[PDB]
Amino acid sequence: DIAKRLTAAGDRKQYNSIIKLINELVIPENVTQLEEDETEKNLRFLVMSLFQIFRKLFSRGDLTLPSSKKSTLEKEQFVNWCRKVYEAFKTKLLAIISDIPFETSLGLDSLDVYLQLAELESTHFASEKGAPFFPNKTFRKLIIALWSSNMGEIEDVKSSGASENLIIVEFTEKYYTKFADIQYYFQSEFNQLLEDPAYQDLLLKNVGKWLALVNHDKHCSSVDADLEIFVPNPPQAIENESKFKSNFEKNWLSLLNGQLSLQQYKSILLILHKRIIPHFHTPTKLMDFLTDSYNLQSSNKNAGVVPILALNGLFELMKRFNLEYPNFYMKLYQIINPDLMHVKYRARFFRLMDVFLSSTHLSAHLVASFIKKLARLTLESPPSAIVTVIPFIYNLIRKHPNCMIMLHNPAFISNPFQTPDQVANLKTLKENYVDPFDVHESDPELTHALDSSLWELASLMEHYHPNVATLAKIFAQPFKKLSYNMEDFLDWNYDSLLNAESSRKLKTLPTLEFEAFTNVFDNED
Amino acid sequence: YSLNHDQPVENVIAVSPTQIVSCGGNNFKVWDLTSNKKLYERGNFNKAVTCLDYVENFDSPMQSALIASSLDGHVKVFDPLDNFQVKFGWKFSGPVLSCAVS
Amino acid sequence: RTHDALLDQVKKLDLDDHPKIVKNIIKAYQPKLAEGNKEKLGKFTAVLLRHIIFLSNQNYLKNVQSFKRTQNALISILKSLSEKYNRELSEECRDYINEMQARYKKNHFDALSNGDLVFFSIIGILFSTSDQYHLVITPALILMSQFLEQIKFNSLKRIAFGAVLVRIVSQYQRISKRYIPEVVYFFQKILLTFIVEPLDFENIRLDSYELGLPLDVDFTKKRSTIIPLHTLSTMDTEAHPVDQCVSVLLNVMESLDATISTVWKSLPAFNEIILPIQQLLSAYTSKYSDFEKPRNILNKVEKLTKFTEHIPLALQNHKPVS
Amino acid sequence: TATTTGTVTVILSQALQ
Amino acid sequence: LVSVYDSYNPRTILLSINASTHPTHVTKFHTQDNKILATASDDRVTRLWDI
Repeated sequence: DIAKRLTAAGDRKQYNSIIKLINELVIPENVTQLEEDETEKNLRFLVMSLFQIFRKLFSRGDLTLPSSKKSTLEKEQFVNWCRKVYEAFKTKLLAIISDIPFETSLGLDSLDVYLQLAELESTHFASEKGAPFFPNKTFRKLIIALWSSNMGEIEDVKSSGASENLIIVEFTEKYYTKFADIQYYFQSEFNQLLEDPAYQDLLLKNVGKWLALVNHDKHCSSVDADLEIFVPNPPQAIENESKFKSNFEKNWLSLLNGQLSLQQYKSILLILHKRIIPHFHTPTKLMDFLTDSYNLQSSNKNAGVVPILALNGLFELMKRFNLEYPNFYMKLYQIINPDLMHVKYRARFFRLMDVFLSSTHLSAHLVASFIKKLARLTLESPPSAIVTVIPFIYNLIRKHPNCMIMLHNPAFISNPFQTPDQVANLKTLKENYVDPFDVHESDPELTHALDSSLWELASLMEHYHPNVATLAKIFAQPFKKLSYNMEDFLDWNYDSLLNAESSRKLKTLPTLEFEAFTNVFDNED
Repeated sequence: YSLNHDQPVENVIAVSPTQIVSCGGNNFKVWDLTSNKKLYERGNFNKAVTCLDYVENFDSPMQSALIASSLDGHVKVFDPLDNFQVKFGWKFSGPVLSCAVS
Repeated sequence: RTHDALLDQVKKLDLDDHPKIVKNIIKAYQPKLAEGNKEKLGKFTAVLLRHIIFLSNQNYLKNVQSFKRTQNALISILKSLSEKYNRELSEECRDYINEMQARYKKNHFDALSNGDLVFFSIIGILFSTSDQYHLVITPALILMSQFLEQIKFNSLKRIAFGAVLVRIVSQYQRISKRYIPEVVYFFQKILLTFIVEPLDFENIRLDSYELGLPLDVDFTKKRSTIIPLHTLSTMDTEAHPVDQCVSVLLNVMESLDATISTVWKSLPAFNEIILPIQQLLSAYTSKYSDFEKPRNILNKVEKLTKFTEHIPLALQNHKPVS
Repeated sequence: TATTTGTVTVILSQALQ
Repeated sequence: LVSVYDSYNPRTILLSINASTHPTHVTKFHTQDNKILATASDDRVTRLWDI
């Protein structure tokens, strides 16, 4: 146990050993077997972690002095025995990373650091009389263990996110991000690993580990904040920026081929434009993917949020290369629906419809349809959507002033200087008035929303929230304001709403009721 | 009278004393004006045709030329004598909003 | 006297009748000899509020009528003492809002203990929310709206919780008559939840679109009501027949009728609020031909839409500046 | 859902239109 | 505001027709006649002006 471990450690680091070296080297197989037997059988020993750390230090000293560097004459068993013990320690570390029932925090979370420090020191300590950093075999074995290491259900976290494997999360914390070369060599070994058939039939499966590996805005190809190096001599790894981007492109598309689940579908759609689309040589390859995500018409009831998420990447792709989605404003008119105000992603869509409806080549009937439908949607809505709908209607009416007949029709005004025949005609036409707005029309220009009027905002002027009602008072106020800073009005939530309500500007004193609800308190007492 | 180009028109020019060409949407249509009636329509673009103009009698193999500019980068030249067939085009570095010739 | 557990340690002896007497004894101890009694005063006001909060939903299948009389007497003595003291109680109500929001922040629905219903009810007792802004009843109103359309209505426990939340919000707007847009969506949700069993009206996206009440309703006229017995509803919505479902349905249909007659007549888009509710109530009356209340509601909203005017707007007619 | 590849056929189609 | 200058002299604004309060989006003279100018605007009405 700990006694034999510390004695064998002192013997291995003492001066030299041959038979005791053989015993303390074959003892690591026994330590691996004991940990593999106690896996989900003891789960609290820490002698296993001490044995891994001690065998790491012993093999580190053995790779310092007696490594399998080269040979001159008749040392044809010492190098084979030392490399055999080092390869068995590495294979035990890879089995230790692959075989773990759950987040046991020792057998994988220390074997990862063991294989990482082993390859980090084994950059040198070979025949390489140059500037190599060749871990490639050990690294390919590391990542195939890291993707075979399936835990219980923390992969594909069915609420949101990517994967909650503890050692993979620690890897993307401090063993993937903080440098340049090991992520590049990871992408290269990944895009060699996805080409032999058995490994690719296993590697298109657990994609969530890779989503957790990538969605972090801290890549070596991303020029926002760049890194340093820990490896002694990096072998033209940072040079081929084309090779990193091309590898990133092809493994992205090749594992986007495989077993799309809806949660990680929405995850890659949300990160599609701000995270990965600059790291593509040709981003037109994703155009088919997000155009079918945009016109996704599925029977699944939560498959109505994915057009709203495909819009950002698809519009950035159109803008960078002017490709066309036909019937664009018809599809954008049918995308607004009562789901879109109750959805989680409102500000992400409305800060894009800011750009879509500011176009100088569209019609007053089109903007009329887009605000009359939005008002009939906003009459049954949270204030989170009220306070982003009504300044949007303000800015659209301010940019298309012909749409102020929906707020103010001058044919329905009774001034005191009128003919009796005029007030007669006024009474007959306001009795023979019916509004022509039809919600089931698919065409914005063919919707009669200019010929209709806009009652929903006037009804909205009496709202339970004072800030919301005083914001809706501006449609009876004049229009001296030019615009409203929609990105300042956008993401007001229930939580931040009552946060600012508890942390408001002044503080009046509360009052009491003189109503005396003595017996009947509600109508329910 | 009224000529029902179905898309919202962006430009209307007059070629003959009789026929006029309206662009709007992905196509352009030509209309005989003595008979109130459409007779050609070319929809050879991806996005909306923003503008048109027309040339006559200039030193050219083409005796007449209608060129059309279309919000996707393209400006194309159509020959009114063989049924408004496209003969040449230029691609530009962004959406082309207006065009003209000498 | 009491510091949110000292009243528990003191009067945790008897069952129900002595509790009000011990509260009145502490009130007689403080305010009679009150030569410096303000902090103990406002403290035991806060302790009485928190005390009915941790009393209102513990175990109500012991003496129900003794509970009812002691909580009614407790609310009477609370309001009658706190008429003179608003400025110490309202801080504690504000902190209770701020802490039940953090309860809802973690737990999806099941941190909403059923004393929050009577919490909303008693602050609706000790203040009339006629006014536009108020320090404690507007955070209650955005909380009640947040629970009307931020929790997922698939359990009839949640549906009854929402029914009494609409009860509280209609008793809020009985005098102020404002337009809560979220109770429209709550009515839209649950009134089609009870007949979805989906191929007729598309976009409500219900949470429990398989439940609902069948085509063999008994047509009994002595069916029940609100049932201010949330402790009993928690058992009922697990050992539930269709009978509590039809009781909750008639409760929400009568509160719908009440809110139509009281609030939505005074809104210019009334003819735009009562197209889809009219659609699903027409679906009721041509699915069953049994409940006369859908035909009653159809007839009265048809009379309201036919005999209002509903002309366009003239909001921007401004008087000329000189 | 998709299960075929990420192709380039919208690009090709509005190249040939 | 339709403003007509003379060409090759930007300093002499010849006349400023005050058309509709809406933006005026197309202004062109007659191609046969010389002294009439057609201006359409975002007022859904074009106007022929004698200059």
